[PDB]
Amino acid sequence: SVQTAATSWGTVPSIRVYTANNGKITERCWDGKGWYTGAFNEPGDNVSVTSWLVGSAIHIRVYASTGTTTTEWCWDGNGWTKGAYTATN
Amino acid sequence: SVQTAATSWGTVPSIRVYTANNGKITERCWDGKGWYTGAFNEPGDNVSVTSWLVGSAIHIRVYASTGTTTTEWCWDGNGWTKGAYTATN
Amino acid sequence: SVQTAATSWGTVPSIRVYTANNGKITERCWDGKGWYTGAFNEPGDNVSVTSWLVGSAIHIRVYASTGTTTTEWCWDGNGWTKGAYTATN
Ligand SMILES: CC(=O)N[C@H]1[C@H](O[C@@H]2[C@@H](O)[C@@H](O)O[C@H](CO)[C@@H]2O)O[C@H](CO)[C@@H](O[C@@H]2O[C@H](CO)[C@H](O)[C@H](O)[C@H]2O)[C@@H]1O[C@@H]1O[C@@H](C)[C@@H](O)[C@@H](O)[C@@H]1O
Ligand SMILES: CC(=O)N[C@H]1[C@H](O[C@@H]2[C@@H](O)[C@@H](O)O[C@H](CO)[C@@H]2O)O[C@H](CO)[C@@H](O[C@@H]2O[C@H](CO)[C@H](O)[C@H](O)[C@H]2O)[C@@H]1O[C@@H]1O[C@@H](C)[C@@H](O)[C@@H](O)[C@@H]1O
Ligand SMILES: CC(=O)N[C@H]1[C@H](O[C@@H]2[C@@H](O)[C@@H](O)O[C@H](CO)[C@@H]2O)O[C@H](CO)[C@@H](O[C@@H]2O[C@H](CO)[C@H](O)[C@H](O)[C@H]2O)[C@@H]1O[C@@H]1O[C@@H](C)[C@@H](O)[C@@H](O)[C@@H]1O
Ligand SMILES: CC(=O)N[C@@H]1[C@@H](O[C@@H]2O[C@@H](C)[C@@H](O)[C@@H](O)[C@@H]2O)[C@H](O)[C@@H](CO)O[C@H]1O
Ligand SMILES: CC(=O)N[C@@H]1[C@@H](O[C@@H]2O[C@@H](C)[C@@H](O)[C@@H](O)[C@@H]2O)[C@H](O)[C@@H](CO)O[C@H]1O
Ligand SMILES: CC(=O)N[C@@H]1[C@@H](O[C@@H]2O[C@@H](C)[C@@H](O)[C@@H](O)[C@@H]2O)[C@H](O)[C@@H](CO)O[C@H]1O
Repeated sequence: SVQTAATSWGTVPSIRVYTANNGKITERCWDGKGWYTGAFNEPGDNVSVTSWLVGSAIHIRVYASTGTTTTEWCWDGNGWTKGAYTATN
Repeated sequence: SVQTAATSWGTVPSIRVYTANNGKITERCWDGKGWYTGAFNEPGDNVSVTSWLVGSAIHIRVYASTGTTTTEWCWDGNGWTKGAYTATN
Repeated sequence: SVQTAATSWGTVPSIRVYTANNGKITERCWDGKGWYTGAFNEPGDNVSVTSWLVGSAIHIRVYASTGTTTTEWCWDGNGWTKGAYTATN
C-alpha cells in the first residue's frame, strides 16, 4: 500500500498529507476551502512530517527515505529547501 | 510488522494510537486512567493521524490506505465520519 | 527503505526523528545547534511518536513495533522508561 504522513496547524485547520507512492512523495493541502495538490514533489518510499508555528507562520519538515538515505525538506515560507538533517554522525 | 500512528492533546495528556494489523486499523486510547480500545475500526494497511483543538474540543483525522486508495476518517465529537480528502484532483 | 517518525516542540524548535533500520530504532536530535544522535536505542521494525509540553518540560512517547508486539517508550526528563501501553485488552 501507499504510505502517508500528516500534520496540521491552527484552528481552521490547515492540513498537509504527504503520500509515498511508487517511489514518489506528493502533497495534498487543506486550508478550509477544498483539497489541492501542493508544490512538494520529491523522491521517497517512506515519509514522516512535523511542523510548528512561529507566530502565524508555519514551518514544515518532511523526512523522505529511500533505501538507507533520509533527506529533510524544509518549508519556511519560500518553497521547499534541503535541510541539514543526516541520519548519523 | 504492524504499523502505527499516534497523536496526543492537552496536558493530561490524552493519547490515541492507531494500529494497522492484517488489513484492519484499530484504536487504543489513554485519557489518564488506563488504556482502552476505541470505537475506530476501519480497513487499512497503512495509517497516519493528526489532530487539533478548538477550545477544549478535539478534532482527529485518520488517513487509512489500502493499495492506492486513501480514505480520511473524521472525529468531531459525534463518532467517526468520512472526510472529503482524496489523493489527487 | 528505512521508516521514520518525527515530532517537534517550541519555537526554536527542538526536533526528534526516530528511524527503524534493520530492526533497530535510533534517534536524531535538533535543539537549534546541530544534529546529534540521542540516547534512544530500542528494537523495532516500525515506529511512531507523539509528544506534549507541561510548561517548559517535554514528554515523548515512542511506539516501537516488531511482529505484532508494540512497546511504548517514555521520556519524562529522566531517560527512556517502558510505558503501560498494550495493543489490546
Ligand atoms: C539549510 C540549513 O541548515 N538551514 C538552517 C539555516 O542555515 C542557513 C544557511 O543554510 C545559509 O543559508 O545561511 C543562513 C544565514 O546564516 C543560515 O545559517 O539556519 C537556521 C537558523 O539556525 C536554521 O533554522 C531554521 O531556519 C529557517 C530559515 O531557513 C527558519 O528561520 C526556521 O524558523 C529556523 O528554525 C536552518 O535549519 C533548518 O531548520 C531546522 C529547524 C532544522 O530542520 C535543520 O535541519 C534545517 O536545516
Ligand atoms: C464531509 C465533509 O466534507 N465535512 C466538512 C463539512 O461539510 C459538511 C457537509 O458534509 C454537510 O454535512 O453539510 C455541512 C453543513 O453545511 C457541512 O458543509 O464542512 C466543514 C466546514 O467547512 C468541514 O470542516 C470541519 O467540520 C467539522 C464538522 O464536520 C468540524 O466543525 C471541524 O472543526 C471543521 O474543520 C468538514 O470537512 C472535514 O474536516 C476538514 C478539517 C477536512 O478534514 C475535510 O477533508 C473533512 O471533510
Ligand atoms: C509506567 C507507567 O505506567 N507510568 C505512569 C505512572 O505510573 C507510575 C508507576 O509506574 C510507579 O512508578 O509509581 C508511580 C507513582 O505512583 C506512578 O504511578 O503514572 C503516571 C501518572 O498517572 C503516568 O503519567 C505520566 O507520568 C509521567 C511520569 O512517569 C509524567 O508525569 C507524565 O506527565 C504523566 O502523563 C505514567 O504513564 C505513562 O505516561 C502516560 C502518558 C502513558 O503514556 C502511559 O502509557 C505511560 O505508562
Ligand atoms: C502558507 C500556505 O498555505 N501557502 C499556500 C501555498 O503553498 C501550499 O502550502 C504550503 C504551506 C506548502 O504546503 C506548499 O507546498 C503548498 O503548495 C499554495 O501553493 C498557494 C496556492 O494554492 O496557497 C498558499 O496559501
Ligand atoms: C472525547 C473523548 O475522549 N471521548 C471518549 C470516547 O471516545 C474515545 O475518544 C474519542 C476522542 C475517539 O478517540 C473515540 O474513537 C474513542 O472511543 C469513549 O468511547 C468514552 C468511553 O470510554 O469516553 C469518552 O471520553
Ligand atoms: C531535554 C533535552 O533536550 N535533553 C537533552 C539530552 O537528551 C536528548 O533529548 C531528550 C529530549 C531525548 O530526546 C534524549 O534521548 C536525547 O538524547 C541530551 O542527551 C543532552 C546532551 O546532548 O542535551 C540535553 O539538552
